[PDB]
Amino acid sequence: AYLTEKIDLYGDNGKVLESDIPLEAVTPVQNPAVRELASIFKRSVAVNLGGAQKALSTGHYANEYIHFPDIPNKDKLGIKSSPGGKYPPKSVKVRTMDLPLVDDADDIAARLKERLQVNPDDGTEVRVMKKGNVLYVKISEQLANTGVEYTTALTTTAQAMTDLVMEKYDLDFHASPLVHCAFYGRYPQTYEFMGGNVISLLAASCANEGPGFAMRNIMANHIVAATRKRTLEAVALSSTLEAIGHVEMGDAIGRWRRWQALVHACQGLNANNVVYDLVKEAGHGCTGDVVAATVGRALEDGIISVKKTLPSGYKFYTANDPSMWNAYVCAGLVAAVIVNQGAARAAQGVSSTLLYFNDLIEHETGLPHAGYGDGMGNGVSFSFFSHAIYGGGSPGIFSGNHIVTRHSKGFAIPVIAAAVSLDSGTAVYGPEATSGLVGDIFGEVDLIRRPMEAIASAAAEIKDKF
Amino acid sequence: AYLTEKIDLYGDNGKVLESDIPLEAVTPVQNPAVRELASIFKRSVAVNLGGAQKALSTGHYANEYIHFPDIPNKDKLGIKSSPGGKYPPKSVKVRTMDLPLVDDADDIAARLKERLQVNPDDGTEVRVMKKGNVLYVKISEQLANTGVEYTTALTTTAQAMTDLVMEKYDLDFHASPLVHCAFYGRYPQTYEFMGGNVISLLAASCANEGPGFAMRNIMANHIVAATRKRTLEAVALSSTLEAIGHVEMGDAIGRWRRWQALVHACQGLNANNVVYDLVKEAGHGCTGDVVAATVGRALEDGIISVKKTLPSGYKFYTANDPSMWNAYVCAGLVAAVIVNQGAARAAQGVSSTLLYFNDLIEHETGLPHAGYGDGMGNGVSFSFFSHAIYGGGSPGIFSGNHIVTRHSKGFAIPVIAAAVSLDSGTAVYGPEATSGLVGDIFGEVDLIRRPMEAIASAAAEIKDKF
Amino acid sequence: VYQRQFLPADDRVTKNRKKVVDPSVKLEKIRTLSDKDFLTLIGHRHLGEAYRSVNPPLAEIGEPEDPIRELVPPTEGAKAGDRVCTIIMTDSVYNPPIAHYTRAWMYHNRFRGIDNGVYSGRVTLEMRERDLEEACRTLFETEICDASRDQVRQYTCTGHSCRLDPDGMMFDPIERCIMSGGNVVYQKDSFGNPVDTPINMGKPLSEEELIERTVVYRTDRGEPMTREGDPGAPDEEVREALQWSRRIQWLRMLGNMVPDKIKGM
Amino acid sequence: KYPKQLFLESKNSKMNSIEMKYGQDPAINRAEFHVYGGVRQSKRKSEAWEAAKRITKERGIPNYNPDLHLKGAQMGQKVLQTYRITGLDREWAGGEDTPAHKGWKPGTDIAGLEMDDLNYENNPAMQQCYDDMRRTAINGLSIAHETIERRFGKEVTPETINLYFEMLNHNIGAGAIMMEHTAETNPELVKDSYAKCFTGNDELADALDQRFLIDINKMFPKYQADQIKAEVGDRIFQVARIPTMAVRTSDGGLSRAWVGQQASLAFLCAYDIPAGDAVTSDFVFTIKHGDVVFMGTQLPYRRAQRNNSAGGIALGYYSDCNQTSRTPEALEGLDGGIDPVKVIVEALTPGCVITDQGWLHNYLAGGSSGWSNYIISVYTDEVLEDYGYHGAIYAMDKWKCGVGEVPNTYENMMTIAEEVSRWSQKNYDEYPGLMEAHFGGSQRYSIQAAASGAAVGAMTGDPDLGNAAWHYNTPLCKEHYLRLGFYGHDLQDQQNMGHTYSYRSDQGIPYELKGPNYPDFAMNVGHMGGYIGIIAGAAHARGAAYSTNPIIKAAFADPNLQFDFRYPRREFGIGGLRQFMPAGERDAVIPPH
Ligand SMILES: C[C@@H](OP(=O)(O)O)[C@H](NC(=O)CCCCCCS)C(=O)O
Ligand SMILES: C[C@@H](OP(=O)(O)O)[C@H](NC(=O)CCCCCCS)C(=O)O
Ligand SMILES: C[C@H](O)CO[C@@H](C)CO[C@@H](C)CO
Ligand SMILES: O=S(=O)(O)CCS
Ligand SMILES: [Cl-]
Ligand SMILES: [Cl-]
Ligand SMILES: [Cl-]
Ligand SMILES: [Cl-]
Ligand SMILES: [Cl-]
Ligand SMILES: [K+]
Ligand SMILES: [Mn+2]
Repeated sequence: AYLTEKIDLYGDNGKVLESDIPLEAVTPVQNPAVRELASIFKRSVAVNLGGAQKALSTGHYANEYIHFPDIPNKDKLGIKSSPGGKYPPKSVKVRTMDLPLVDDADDIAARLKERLQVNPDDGTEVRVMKKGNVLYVKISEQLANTGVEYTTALTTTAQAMTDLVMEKYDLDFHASPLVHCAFYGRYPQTYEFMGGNVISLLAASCANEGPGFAMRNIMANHIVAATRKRTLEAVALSSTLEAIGHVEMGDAIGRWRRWQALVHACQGLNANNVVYDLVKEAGHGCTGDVVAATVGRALEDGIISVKKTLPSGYKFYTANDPSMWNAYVCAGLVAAVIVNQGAARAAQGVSSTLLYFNDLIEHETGLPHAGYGDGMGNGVSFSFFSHAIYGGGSPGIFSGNHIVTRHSKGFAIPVIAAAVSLDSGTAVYGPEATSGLVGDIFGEVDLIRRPMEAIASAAAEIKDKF
Repeated sequence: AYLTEKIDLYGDNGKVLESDIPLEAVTPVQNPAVRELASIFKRSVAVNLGGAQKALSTGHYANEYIHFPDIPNKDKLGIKSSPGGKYPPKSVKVRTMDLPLVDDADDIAARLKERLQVNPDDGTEVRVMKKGNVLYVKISEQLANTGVEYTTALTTTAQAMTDLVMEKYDLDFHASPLVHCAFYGRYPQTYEFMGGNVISLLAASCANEGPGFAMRNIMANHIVAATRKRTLEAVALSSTLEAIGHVEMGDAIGRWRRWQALVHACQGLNANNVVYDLVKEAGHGCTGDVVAATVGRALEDGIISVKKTLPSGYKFYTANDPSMWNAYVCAGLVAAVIVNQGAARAAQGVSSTLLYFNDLIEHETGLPHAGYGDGMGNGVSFSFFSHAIYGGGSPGIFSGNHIVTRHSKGFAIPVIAAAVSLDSGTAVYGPEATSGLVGDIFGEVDLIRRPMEAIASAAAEIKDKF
Repeated sequence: VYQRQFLPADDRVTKNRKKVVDPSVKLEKIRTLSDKDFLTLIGHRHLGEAYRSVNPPLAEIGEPEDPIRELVPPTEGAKAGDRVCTIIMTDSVYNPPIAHYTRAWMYHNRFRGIDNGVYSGRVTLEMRERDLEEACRTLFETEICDASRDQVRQYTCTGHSCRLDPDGMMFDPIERCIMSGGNVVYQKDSFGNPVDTPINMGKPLSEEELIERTVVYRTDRGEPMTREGDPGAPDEEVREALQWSRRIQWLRMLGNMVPDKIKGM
Repeated sequence: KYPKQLFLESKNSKMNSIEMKYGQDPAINRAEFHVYGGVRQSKRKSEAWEAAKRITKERGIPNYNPDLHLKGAQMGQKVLQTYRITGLDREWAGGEDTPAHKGWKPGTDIAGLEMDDLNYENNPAMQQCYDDMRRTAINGLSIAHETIERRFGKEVTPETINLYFEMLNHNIGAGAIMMEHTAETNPELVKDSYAKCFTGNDELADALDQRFLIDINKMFPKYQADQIKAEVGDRIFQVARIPTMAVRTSDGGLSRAWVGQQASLAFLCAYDIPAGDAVTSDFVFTIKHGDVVFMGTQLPYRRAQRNNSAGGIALGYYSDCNQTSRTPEALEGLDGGIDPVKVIVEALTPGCVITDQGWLHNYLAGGSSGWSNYIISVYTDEVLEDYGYHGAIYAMDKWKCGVGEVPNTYENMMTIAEEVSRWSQKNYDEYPGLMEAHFGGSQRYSIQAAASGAAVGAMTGDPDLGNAAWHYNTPLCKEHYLRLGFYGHDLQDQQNMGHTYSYRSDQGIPYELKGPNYPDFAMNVGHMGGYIGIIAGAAHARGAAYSTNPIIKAAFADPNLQFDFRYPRREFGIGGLRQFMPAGERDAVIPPH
């Protein structure tokens, strides 16, 4: 049945965007902007013409410091290449070539669009960026929806680029493997187009932790780069990707659907201004001041009430609305990271806030924290694997598909996005290092960079359906 | 540019279905029936209520002869369970339960549909089959298109079944893992829902050989079972799945697009009645009679001509239309399997026909065989791995995603489907053994069972657009 | 109907190949085998024994309505539901009247309803049992079976590439053949099992007779596929088999680069 | 204008490798059969039968029993041939003691080996070759040093790097540094595990403790050192080898994880970083993901593997781990000129043995044979050697040029292939004893294809064109003999007549970056090692120091490796003599045995 309860959607300045929105209208199964976000991730790729050109020219194909060497000075090496030195050494050039791909980016873009297009009106887009070094590609829904997979933009663009370059420059047979390598990298020896020059926001389709995890296999650094560090937009993008992922995992179903929808609305979309209000109340303080603000707001809104007073005077609280209590804890969790990691302007403590905001909440109330164990559990695992020898890394390399951080049902990665947004440059593996091209290219897509208002406007368009 | 050349589409009885069809109109990127075939594979699953009920009742969960034992006769075992036998043994029942799922199938189907449906009239369907033992489920496009993956029908159905059973029978906490296991099997210890009771025609999304291979990871036995052994319909289903897969692989692009489209039309859709005509001409003979018929038909239609006569009198032929020549070899290849394996009514020689039809073609003409090496190459690999100790199996277990048979660009698996359709029961891993439920349940979908006429009708509807 | 040319046949060796593979050319019978001896050699069934079945008779299995299947009449073994049985032969590298790929080409041109594998050391033919028996009359009794160079052996098949024994016989680890009074005789069946009486195949051909009828090129006798002055020479100066080989390579390479590249070539 | 065949007369020791198998002229088409006593003619199989009787009595289950061979015919109704390692009489360098054996006397032959001596299952040199590949972890250290300098606030110097490496050499195998009451590994079990580094900056190299240095200037001739140092630049790369015993309990994917742990600890301990400081996670991430070179990439689900399985190793990485390219034999063996043929025929030896026996057999299939005779044929008796040099001689005379200098046209490839195919066939046809030695058609077919590709690659410098010549041998072989190889041999040969210069999605890829997961190559013996050799020789012939990855080439230039990557044919022969001591054995912690 429809999630008819009304919420207000507030922007990151704490002012209302849209009022009286049924919860149903922000869900991934309904909201056109949320669904377009998934569609753009599926259908968009970047072609690195500068990278392909450099690989062909120098022989530095693929990754890992690979180099296919061409030796132009063979007669200067001190070697004899003929028995007894009968004939002096002659150099050859057999692994490399100079093609003017960047100079020709505009014509290449036109040829690429024609190869990708199915019908003239189909919405295929190819845009020249970075002075010809990069093409942004969005394939049509017509092409993308031909079969069942999300990789069609990646695979068609790589083949179209390879074919059109072979044709445009009328290259000889020797060039076939090399031009293929320039776009595909080590494919098919690798499943990935490893070290290639066609890039998707999505990971390779071999890499899921389980069915439905593709929209979760997106690093927090990618999200922060694409939203250019605007904290609550990073939160909204991460939370919405998690929300889509949890639909695809099968967990936004039945007696869990409302719970899952409220995580997204309250933590990710600043529903009822809770996140903003909590940061405003507690921002001059510590994590614990956010704990106080969260419990106070839950009481003010009738979500919890005193259940029992023990002889010491300690009070157990009861959840009058368990799913909404959970969602308020999730909202308080992102507010707590904003206050704590925001005060330091340093992301690393996000893992500690994730654990101890939840631990303090339980000790304060006698009610279960976010995810009934997952919030503290991932506080533990994420803290460990961001401060130890065993694995992991800095906060921004985690994702909803990372083994360390996958468990929480949609409310953990957004706080990582918040913390990394607020970081002043304390990391080596920050968004600039791992996600620079992603942020520069895909961050130009307005829906990716600024999802909050798009989701709210789309919800308002459909609100009277429910 | 559009593939405007006109073909006629013939049925498997050798009579025209639709005339004057532009090649463009049968391609997966355009044809609505081809696209609906992919969509139905993506959105349909079966729920084995009888299997889930049995697992819960007996403790035979999942696969591999697993059995969680409940012991109802503990006092008859000859053991003491108390020191000194102070207290007599008492049996417990802790791993099993009896739920009347099959008897309650109609109500279960209603509860499942309500959980899966997103909006009224969205196309969600649940059908009770096998007197309650199986549900056929088709999720809405609305639900299926929410994110980027093809697994949403599988994941949502498993969770919805688990939730609704827990609710309907008001089961206690102990039941949660067990009911989950009844539907999901060993998930998430396995990526697959291994040994569970929610079944998709598609493989688990961890299992591709490369990006775009999902529509290729479908065994010939599944195709034959779903088409109920009607040879050319099995060929058409296999060829169309391969055609979709090759779009998703990125290989139906640019200077390869026409070649790839003609493989599908000529081998898979009996274009211009070539397949039927070749079988009719040569059916009373041998593989070599199909070789003669194929070369004769290519000459009759102007596809090839004599290029040079050597001093012995041997004639090299030239391809006036190389992609059409390739497609005629592919049509001859399926006709050759039909004649050779059809005469024996035994599938095993399909691998030999794949190799030697192509080898005979080259020796007969001086022109390259299907796929410039792949037809013979897969004749070699498939023959080896269906008659040796090393791996493989009988013909019906291969697919476009199997390492042995993947290489050919779309023209190999359909001949396996033909051979297995014609087999009189000479296998122990035939369609009945590997694909019985698939054939019984998904074979009821008319588009899956009988794609030829649907594809032709859909092509005629759009023919004037090119 | 188009008239096949089969393969380039510019010399004795390749004309011998064409004769083997062309189903309009009768292969001459050169020996007689009793029905008892013939079936004993095959080793799947003995004279008078009923055929075993793998499935019920075809008319009883409920074949679906299927217009394409209608166009292809089943063999007698298929109608009966016979099991599919294998026979294996090996041809020496030393001037045999048939060799391994010519077997595949011949089988696919002369016999209906086959499975067949080519290996360096043996060739399998797998057919419904009664159909296999009919095919084996050609394999065992005609000019494509020289008793010393083309032998029947179901396993432990090494010998094609071994040196000939002192009598000019190809090696058999299991010794199913022996030379006896100038005749080749199977003292064991194809499976290496005992036979009640040896199966006389008659006399082998001499080396010059084998060379006249052989399908293989051999450098030592002066007939290599590629002569000393052939590498890189123009097509008109090399054997037609090499002209053909070059063409196939060029057209596979260019066509798999871009199909249109081979138009008119 | 062709010299006497090397398989009838080795160049220096004058051994007749084929005649030695039989005591009869190999030109004679006559042999007696059933006169050898079955397996009694074999020392190893006779010894095995006696051992098997003891094993049956001890364990109560029968095992090896030659009398089970079908229909009363023991194996050995023909000669069970012995083998001579190709080319050992033409070596003059590499006489140093190694971790596995005392110095070989260069030029000494290894003849009379039985087939079972060259079975991967029985040959620890072959197993150790693979183990040395897969236990290797390679990383740039620049990011770890950057994290220390900026996030932690401590300067990195040659002195701190030396302490780091001393600590990493303590903990990579055996010890602990930071913690009380911590278990440790017996040093005897892990004496093959250590860590080194290399750099293109000679001043830095000289400032480091030389015990921890792979010295590019010492290991390589000047032109090759120059090329490698130009690529490495002013950077430091670590090369760590985890214990052989450890990978034998698990997989090569352990290596980057293990070094991630131990390198992280060595950073904490050399730089005095608090336990639990956030910087720690940058170290492990750098080692596992951020700046890492693997021998192998991951494999998809049907053949699922983490990094550093044989199936993930690109052909060109197999080419570049081989170290024959820096030997005197490869630098001056053609009358003072470079010898790319020596590079090809050595690099293809681990190429073939590891991909076919180590991987296709010991991961994908298996059993007691190791498919050993199939592959022994490519590195014994000078057969492939003669055919490969034949093509080089032919081409140098025809085109009047040196190695690497024939124009890389399709026509020139086809001409050389036609001649090498012709020569291969002439010898198999004219020497019945050779035809019987290489009794499997696959051996003979792969050998003519490999020799053709070797000649084209060595003579043009073009690795894709050299490998194109391999596939062109298919019709040249088939139309002559009317047989090829085993049932499934020519999958890749048939299709790569078309795929070599295709650019379709999973068809096009340069040979350097192909490997056992290229779908055409994923199943079958007798091919991949040949391509590996051809890639290595093509690069050598055109004047390069490596084919694919200079980091890999430098990382295997290390005398502390258990296997001698410079002279693999020799090493496999030494294992055949039971004279190769592998790493990874558990003698220190097991009873007297
Ligand atoms: C976290 C993850 O490592 P990465 O972050 O991906 O490098 C994972 N390792 C582990 O889980 C290490 C587990 C053992 C060490 C901790 C013992 S308490 C793995 O290899 O995939
Ligand atoms: C075919 C396939 O096996 P399956 O058919 O999946 O059982 C595959 N094995 C192989 O490729 C075996 C290769 C080695 C044996 C043949 C050597 S020529 C594999 O393990 O995935
Ligand atoms: C198949 C045909 O004989 C091939 O011809 C080549 C020998 C020459 O053709 C090339 C040079 C130009 O297409
Ligand atoms: O006989 S087969 O070619 O299948 C296997 C050879 S090892
Ligand atoms: Cl990728
Ligand atoms: Cl609720
Ligand atoms: Cl599954
Ligand atoms: Cl075309
Ligand atoms: Cl009878
Ligand atoms: K040193
Ligand atoms: Mn010991």
